[PDB]
Amino acid sequence: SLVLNDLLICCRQLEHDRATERKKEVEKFKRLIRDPETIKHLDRDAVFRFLQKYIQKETECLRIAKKKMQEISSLVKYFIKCANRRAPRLKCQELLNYIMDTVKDSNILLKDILSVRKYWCEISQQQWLELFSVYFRLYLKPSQDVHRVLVARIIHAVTKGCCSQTDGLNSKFLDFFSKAIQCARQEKSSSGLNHILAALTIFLKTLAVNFRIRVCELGDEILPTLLYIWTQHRLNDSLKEVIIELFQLQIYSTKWRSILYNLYDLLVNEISHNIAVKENLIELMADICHQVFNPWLQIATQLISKLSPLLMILSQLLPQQRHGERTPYVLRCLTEVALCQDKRSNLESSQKSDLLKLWNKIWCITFRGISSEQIQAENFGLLGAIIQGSLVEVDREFWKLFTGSACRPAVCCLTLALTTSVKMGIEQNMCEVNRSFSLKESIMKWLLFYQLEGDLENFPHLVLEKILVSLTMKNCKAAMNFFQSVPECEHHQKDKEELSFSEVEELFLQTTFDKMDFLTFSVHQNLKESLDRCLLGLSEQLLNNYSSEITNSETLVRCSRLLVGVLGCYCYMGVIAEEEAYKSELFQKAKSLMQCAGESITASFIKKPFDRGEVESMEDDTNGNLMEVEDQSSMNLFNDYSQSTIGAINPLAEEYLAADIRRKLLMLIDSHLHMYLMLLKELPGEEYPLPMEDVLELLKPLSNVCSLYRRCKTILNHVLHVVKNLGQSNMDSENTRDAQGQFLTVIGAFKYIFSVRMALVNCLKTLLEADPYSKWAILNVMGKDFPVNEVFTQFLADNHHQVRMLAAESSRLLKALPLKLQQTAFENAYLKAQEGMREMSHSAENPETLDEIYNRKSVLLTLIAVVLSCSPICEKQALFALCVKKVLEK
Repeated sequence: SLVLNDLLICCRQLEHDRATERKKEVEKFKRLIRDPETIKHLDRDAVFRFLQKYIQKETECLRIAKKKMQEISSLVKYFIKCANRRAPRLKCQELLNYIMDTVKDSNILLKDILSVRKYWCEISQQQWLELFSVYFRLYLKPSQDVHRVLVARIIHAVTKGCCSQTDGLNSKFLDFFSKAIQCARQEKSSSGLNHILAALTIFLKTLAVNFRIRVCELGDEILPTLLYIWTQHRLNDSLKEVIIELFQLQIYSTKWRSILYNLYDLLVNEISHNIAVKENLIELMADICHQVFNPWLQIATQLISKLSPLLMILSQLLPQQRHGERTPYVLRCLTEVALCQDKRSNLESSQKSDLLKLWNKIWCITFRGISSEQIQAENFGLLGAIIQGSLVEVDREFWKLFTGSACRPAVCCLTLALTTSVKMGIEQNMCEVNRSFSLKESIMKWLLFYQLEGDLENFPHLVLEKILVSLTMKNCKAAMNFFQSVPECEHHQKDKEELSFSEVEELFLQTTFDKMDFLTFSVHQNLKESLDRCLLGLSEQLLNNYSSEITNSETLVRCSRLLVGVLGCYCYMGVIAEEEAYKSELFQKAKSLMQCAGESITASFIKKPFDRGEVESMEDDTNGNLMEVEDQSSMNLFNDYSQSTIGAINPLAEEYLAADIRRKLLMLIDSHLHMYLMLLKELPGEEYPLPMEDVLELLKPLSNVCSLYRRCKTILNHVLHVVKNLGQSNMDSENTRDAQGQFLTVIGAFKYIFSVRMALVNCLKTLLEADPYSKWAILNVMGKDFPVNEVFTQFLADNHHQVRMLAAESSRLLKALPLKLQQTAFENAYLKAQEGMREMSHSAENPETLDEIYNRKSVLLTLIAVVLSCSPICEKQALFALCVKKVLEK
């Protein structure tokens, strides 16, 4: 039974150490390429034979090659050929042989790509060691310009931050290496990943431990412009960390930050003095506005005052800057913008050069500054000039809407009614109907002209504009019959399955009658208007179900456009639920079910780091139309919950398989209720086979919330929920994210999993200290939202235990402060919502723990906004007397 294969392999390996490595090694390589019952026995008794191809082979190559660099290349090729089987994971070999053949154990620096690609199943299963990830930084710290090794180190850091939730030396060695590599080195685009690594490792890191060498690195990065990726990453890390730090300091190394901001603004002005260039200029203007926002506005206006593709970019960046920086002044600084852009539209260029000026003006006027008449008259004159210029070609898609939103001038009624030549027409209609229903409906023929002109777009986003177009009649029904007969006639004329105007365009006008008659049964009399749309939509469904051919994007688009349901009670959704469910009950349900059954029957750094992580979102583009049809069918079933039994067969088909079933599992997790135990049981088999290192726990939270909202009958559901929560409660290591769903699913309060019987007390108490700060305290209100007589004392004891656990704990003091004072303040604010506050004891304990020195008066005043002035301080007088508190209580 092939019992001599292992002996032959061992003999060939022993004969190829140093004596006869010319032929025995070739024989071993040929035997490994043949692999007769090798991959099947490696997972059960070929483990030693598979380990000898990485350990014994390396020990033989190091002795044979103890100049002549061909031996290392041959060994690397043999290792790649042995590892290309992809059947096993080789978790034990990936820690020894990879660490021995990597840069850090005279070197060739050739196995870096192999070690980076071999982390498909090794880094996604078990990364507890993470020794190579830390050694890669020290290996790349030298003058060895290896962009591949740098990318591998970045990928290893990302894996350690995602699946391991750890770092090294508090991100100090990486910063010290980047500071020396930014001075004089090569591969700047590969070395610029230090900013991304620090941003990913920002957990439990204050602003003082991140902005220390930030300006020192930015000063050296601003001088070089060879690699734009490193500069972009540095700017992103800056705008993510230093901007937030400056905002917090202004709301509560300032000179270095100001100098860096001034240098960035100077470089931005120099660069300003293409689409990518326009985006860079917009980002630079946003950064300059953020820097000016803690005579800065006047300086910025003078710089802007001192080319249509550049004027348009500047105008777009000005509104973006005014949005990013609140509290805009309406003074001469902003007035100089309108004064300059009043006569901007001089040439025939319709590239929106003059546009966005009225947008920024109306935004500032409605937001803040002053109700000055001069600025209003200037904006009105600019809007009139733009309407006379008639930039309907390109810029009026946003400029006209922004000018109409400035007041709701009215001379554009003819242009809005004749807008058949839809980001412009729908916006103009919404701006004209923004005042009232029949405000701009003075012309009785304007509504008919608009209804006749709207037949040119059928615009998938204009489905909501049907109610705004039908509201202009104001209980008149003048051109309602004409508008209803024009769409039916157009659908009867243009009726094709493989040509344009597919089911999406046919159903885009089906919900228009429900938003006119059913919204303002009511519209159940005109059943022919819905039957025609159903017959037009059922033509491309039954034909595509039996086709199963390539280029099926039309069916996918139709299913994505028809998946707009209600799933609740509202006005626009309440009127559209009839067309979503009653219009198509069983005409296409059976065809969709058959198509789904048939489909079920028959950059790249994320893919290499985790196969499960890749299959989660970016597996492949195959079966995209199938996934879209499945999602549309699930949404239709959820909205309906005739032909309600179609959804029952979909569950047994989706839970039949299973690495390619992740899409079906995620589609089914988003969805009678008592018999839904199959969906919960299928999640356990997937969680048992997964290494819990991917981001599937975030998608599992939706299914957990659905099961908690749904739940003898619920015993199996509770058991499945406990089994799913155990995978993160029993381990409680290297996840750093699964504590968000468990704390949120504690709604409805009544061995290892016995304490989780609808309590979630121990998990919420343990997820406070040994977790990210200011993360678990947001859900503290769910524990005492609706209390009872005994539940009040229970929540008080829980808060006391939490305070006692938080009081038990360089940057350690700054890290414990947001975990001991901010958490206590959040708990007190949550307990002081309705009753059972008991904030006097917390305020007394904060003074003994030096927690009141963090400006607690501001937090108390912010939390007492719903009460009178000093209401808590006046009410705590009866409780402060109960406090070794002769002078400490004062």
